[PDB]
Amino acid sequence: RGPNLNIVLTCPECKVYPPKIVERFSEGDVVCALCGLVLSDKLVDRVGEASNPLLDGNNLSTRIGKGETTDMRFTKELNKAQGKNVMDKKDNEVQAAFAKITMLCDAAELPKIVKDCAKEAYKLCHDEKTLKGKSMESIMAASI
Amino acid sequence: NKDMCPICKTDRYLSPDVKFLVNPECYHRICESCVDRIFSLGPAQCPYKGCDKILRKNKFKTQIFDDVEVEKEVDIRKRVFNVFNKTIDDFNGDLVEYNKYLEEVEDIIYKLDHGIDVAKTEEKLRTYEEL
Amino acid sequence: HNQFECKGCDNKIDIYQIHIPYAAKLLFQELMAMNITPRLYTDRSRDF
Amino acid sequence: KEKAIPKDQRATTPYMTKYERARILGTRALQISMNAPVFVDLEGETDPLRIAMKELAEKKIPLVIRRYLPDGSFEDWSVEELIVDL
Amino acid sequence: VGQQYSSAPLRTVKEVQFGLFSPEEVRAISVAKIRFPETMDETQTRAKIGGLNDPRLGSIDRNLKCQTCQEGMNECPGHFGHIDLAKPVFHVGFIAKIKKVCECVCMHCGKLLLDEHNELMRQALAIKDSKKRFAAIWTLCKTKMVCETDVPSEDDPTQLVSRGGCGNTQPTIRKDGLKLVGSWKKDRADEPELRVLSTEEILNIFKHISVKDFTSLGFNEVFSRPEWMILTCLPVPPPPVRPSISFNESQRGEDDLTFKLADILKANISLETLEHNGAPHHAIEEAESLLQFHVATYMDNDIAGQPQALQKSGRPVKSIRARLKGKEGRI
Amino acid sequence: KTELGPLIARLRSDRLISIHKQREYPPNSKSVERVYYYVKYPHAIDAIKWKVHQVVQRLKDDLDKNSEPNGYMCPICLTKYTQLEAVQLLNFDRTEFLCSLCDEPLVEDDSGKKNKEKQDKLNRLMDQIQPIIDSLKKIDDSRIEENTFEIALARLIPPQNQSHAAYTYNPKKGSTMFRPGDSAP
Amino acid sequence: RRRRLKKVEEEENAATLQLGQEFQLKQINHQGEEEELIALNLSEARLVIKEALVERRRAFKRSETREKELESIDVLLEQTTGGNNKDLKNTMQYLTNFSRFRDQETVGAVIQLLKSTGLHPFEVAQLGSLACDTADEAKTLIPSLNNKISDDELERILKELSNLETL
Amino acid sequence: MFFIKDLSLNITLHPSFFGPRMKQYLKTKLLEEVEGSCTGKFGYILCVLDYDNIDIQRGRILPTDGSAEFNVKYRAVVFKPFKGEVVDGTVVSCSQHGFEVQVGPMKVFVTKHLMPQDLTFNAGSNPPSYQSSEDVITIKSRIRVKIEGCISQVSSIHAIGSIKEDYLGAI
Amino acid sequence: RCSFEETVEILFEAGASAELDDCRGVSENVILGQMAPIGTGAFDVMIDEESLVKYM
Ligand SMILES: [Zn+2]
Ligand SMILES: [Zn+2]
Ligand SMILES: [Zn+2]
Ligand SMILES: [Zn+2]
Ligand SMILES: [Zn+2]
Ligand SMILES: [Zn+2]
Repeated sequence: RGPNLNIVLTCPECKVYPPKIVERFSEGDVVCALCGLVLSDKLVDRVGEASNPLLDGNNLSTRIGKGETTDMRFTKELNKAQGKNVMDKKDNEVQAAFAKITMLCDAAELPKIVKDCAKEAYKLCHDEKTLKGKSMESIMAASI
Repeated sequence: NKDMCPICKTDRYLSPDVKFLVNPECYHRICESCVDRIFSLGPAQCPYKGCDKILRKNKFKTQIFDDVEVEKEVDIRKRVFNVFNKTIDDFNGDLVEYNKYLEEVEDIIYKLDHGIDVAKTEEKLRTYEEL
Repeated sequence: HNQFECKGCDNKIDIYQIHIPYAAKLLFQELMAMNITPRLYTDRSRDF
Repeated sequence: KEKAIPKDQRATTPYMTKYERARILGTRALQISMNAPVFVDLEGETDPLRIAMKELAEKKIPLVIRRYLPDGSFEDWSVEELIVDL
Repeated sequence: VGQQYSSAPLRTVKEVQFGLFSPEEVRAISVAKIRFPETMDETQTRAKIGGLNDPRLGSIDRNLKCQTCQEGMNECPGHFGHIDLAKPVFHVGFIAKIKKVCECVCMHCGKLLLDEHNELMRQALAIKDSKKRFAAIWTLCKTKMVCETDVPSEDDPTQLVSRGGCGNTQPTIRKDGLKLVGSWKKDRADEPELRVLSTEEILNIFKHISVKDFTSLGFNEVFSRPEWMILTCLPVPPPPVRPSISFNESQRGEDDLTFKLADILKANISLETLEHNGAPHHAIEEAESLLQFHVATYMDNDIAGQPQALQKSGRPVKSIRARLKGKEGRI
Repeated sequence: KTELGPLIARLRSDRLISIHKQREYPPNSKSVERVYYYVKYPHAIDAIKWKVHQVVQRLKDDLDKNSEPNGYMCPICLTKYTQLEAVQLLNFDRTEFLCSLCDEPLVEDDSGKKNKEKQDKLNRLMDQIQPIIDSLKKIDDSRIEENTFEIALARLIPPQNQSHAAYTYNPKKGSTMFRPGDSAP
Repeated sequence: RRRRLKKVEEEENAATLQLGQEFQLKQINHQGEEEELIALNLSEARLVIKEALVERRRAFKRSETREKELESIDVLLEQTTGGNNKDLKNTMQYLTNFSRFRDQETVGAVIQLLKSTGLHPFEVAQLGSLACDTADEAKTLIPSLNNKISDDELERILKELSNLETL
Repeated sequence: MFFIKDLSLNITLHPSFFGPRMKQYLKTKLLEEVEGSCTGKFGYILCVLDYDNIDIQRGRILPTDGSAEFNVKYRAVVFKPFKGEVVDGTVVSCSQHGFEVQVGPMKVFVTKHLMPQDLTFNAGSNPPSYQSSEDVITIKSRIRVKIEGCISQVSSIHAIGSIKEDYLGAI
Repeated sequence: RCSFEETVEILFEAGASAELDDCRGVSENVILGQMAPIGTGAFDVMIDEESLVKYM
């Protein structure tokens, strides 16, 4: 239901499909294993931030904080303005639930995997018709 | 049918640059925008209710008189005079013959204008252009 | 397909190719993001 | 072409510079390595740089140096007529 | 292997003409409009159409082609997008220049406060070099607090020669954060009036400046106009400028520029929805300030007196100016 | 308030209603900035005229565009190709037009039969919008004076017996401050 | 030369005689001299091309009915032209099969005839390339001729062009 | 239309041709790289006029390539199409989408929407052809076509014409 | 000038003033990746057909 936009590396001379391809990382080359012809060269192997697309999905956001020189008025006003966002309000509930789950697990001295799985279960089971009249405490406990 | 194109209903108030042209085939008012949009590619049927006579873009011209009937009569008069064209000296000063010739020309123009005998009159024009 | 087009200029027969460092290309694109227009021209406009 | 100084009034040094010699030798070596016709007899040679040096010594390099001036004008000096004394 | 053969003539860059994008040029150059602050669709399989990583902007992967030029990662140079800001915002790097131009021109008709009828202004305009000419013109004009609809004639001071003006008293402009605040001095009967000069107002005033008027100040009619120092259409750099790194290839990381662009899109959508319905002036002002701050930090995250954009890790966000400057920068 | 918000916002964007904010000082209460809404007839008339002209021009341009040939579309990549752009992509057999990205046969575009529909739409719109044109003709014949908060206050009919808002215009003395769009000829 | 950016250019169209930027009426040749746009009709182009081809053949060697002319043109073309000459072969065949004037006498007569009206080179080339029987046909096939030449002159010129047709 | 245009080109000579007869190689390269070629700026370059007096300028050695770049000025006959111009040609291919008329070195494609209503496509006859009461259009037929649109690429030109206007179509 | 210090400020000023850079400098040619006009690059090497014909 969309454009292909797929690149397949094959040796024009050998014509064998599928081809035997070797990725010489040290030499930065992709070479046909049979004839030795180079198919693609100059292959590629803090400036960014990491995220887990299993507990937060696709949600890019940045905080506001003090710097080497800053006035408290600007920070307070900017945080106030950022708080009054309608689109981000929906996911802030999930984030708060995650925070409470983390607090409970940490107070329970449970391993990191336990709280990660609890957050995943909460996210998967949230926003459904069946669980609409049950207390958040019950939801969190069941997820834990 | 006062100051707007009957087809696209483009009022002069919203289009002060609108200019209406006329076509001798049916003498139906139409704006230059409609002419360009409908006849740019080639000849087509007139865009009017009840008019099915084809016309070409090159034949459009600007209306001179504000009366369509007089415009039709004057254009037919021009067509006739382009064929029946004589002077007083053509009859060696015979005023009676010249007057009869003028009366015949006027009768031909009237017949063409009112469609009395279109076929015979047109055939007579075609023959007289040769002679 | 041997085709070139610069949408916005509506031209297809006024294209040139230049060899520059990828770092230079990145710098020019960053300036474009910062609203600066580094325009590269292959001919001179003023005399020495 | 007002930027081309006629040969009768050239005022630049008549001696080839070190940079000019280096570029001439490199360009001729590249051309020879790319199978270019050699105009000098070879008594047994395989290095394009050595062949180019022989050509320069015998003044058989068909290249002309276009020396540029700060105002945009230029002077054309043939390698054969340029003195190699450095 | 090398890059594929091209039929275009090969030339060498001889001149570089700097300038500022016009909004029309940004829109024309752009290949797609970015209106979603996300990067991947709900399935996390292919990039969302219209999102930050739109496939029409290029490809940074060895396995995918560009939807625009149908070329690989090693041949596609990258294609720019754009975001239509809800309201015009200042350029963080041009706030001082905008302030100087505002103090130099009238804030109601866009005419230079001093014409060629003053000897000092004539001397200032006689300077060939644009930078020092602008410095002198600013020095002379910044102290003129009135448009001077009528000015004495140069032949003699007896009669006054009329010049195009409005007679409005000019304000004293000050830079407060990322905003310009003007103070109007009252008459005899008492504290000066104060109000914030809206970016829309400054854009209108700058658009009312004449070709000769800003050519004297040193702006180029063809390549740089004062009105273009205010951003209405923000270009979106292609993914090559902001690639998505991977640590184990099972976890996906996005560039700081991508994060800031997502913030900009969210703020713009919030401002649009606010001003569309209700949204009292206080809320609209707060949203506009948030958008201006996000753009200012996206272009430069080290602004004196302003808070810094911080990620969840707590480190400062890497901006384009930071990438360009330093011993380890692009240059 | 939430319902009133969108209405006021849309009317202000269309300039059918003007806003005026001023500080009011009740004798026995904290001062509050009250917002008044009125109609600036010249601006409203100009906006109405421009919008009517734009709508009519849009429909006329749509008719002109529809009168042009159809074009072509790619079912896979959903890309539009004009006739001229498609003529250079036909296969070597001179039998079918092939897409560039997909290398798939193209499908003829729609809008061939709407030629009459667009004309009917224009005919309907002019008749429905007839009154505005006549009113604009009479307005152009006459001359209208721009309205201001103070001028409009002269025709005020009090809404309530004890409305909290003070419907008075007391400009500050010696205030040289000028706001955008706050002056009239 | 001053700065340059996007500018509005008149779209090329033969009706308005706006041939573009590289096909202006006033051209400059390699010696810097001013000249008029040289537009050739089908027969003139055929004769000029064949003259150049025969000159080329003479240089290399030194150092009638439609079918016969076509065969001779094809063989001469293949002998005196290099590879990738498919377009030139098609062009020569088309010119030979669509020309109306065969010899230099006829072509020169056509030129000395059509240079009197002082029309655009493109218009005169169109008139010498398209066979028209009536002024209306010429007017429709060459819209630019409208309001530039009277039907009387056009009729006489077309009649003479048809008079001096080959065979 | 056919024009005589003065053109300039940049030819590249490999070092293998730096002999005493390099001018002849330059002329041969011109005849092999220009004749029969298509450019969007000047049309189809058909023939080179004055093959004995091509103006060859002094060559410049490329920095790293080692080849020689020569500026060559010449006069050639070029065919440049223009929208709104009427030409004559012969049909070469026919299909449901329309027929392709060959005019000199160019091919004009006539779309169905740009054909008169009476003409209809008929694939039953071999070869496929368009049949109408007054005339039939098929391969080898002579068609007068008015160019309606032209798209010019740096090395390609394509045109679309029409036959709906009067005194067009079959000759 | 931006290669030394105040890179972004210098570039912004150049953009605002619509500065034209003739690329006469070693820094400019280094950034653009082309042979600078220094040393071996201060001249153009052209071929001599007059000597080519006489070298046989
Ligand atoms: Zn292989
Ligand atoms: Zn109309
Ligand atoms: Zn009619
Ligand atoms: Zn791409
Ligand atoms: Zn003023
Ligand atoms: Zn497709």
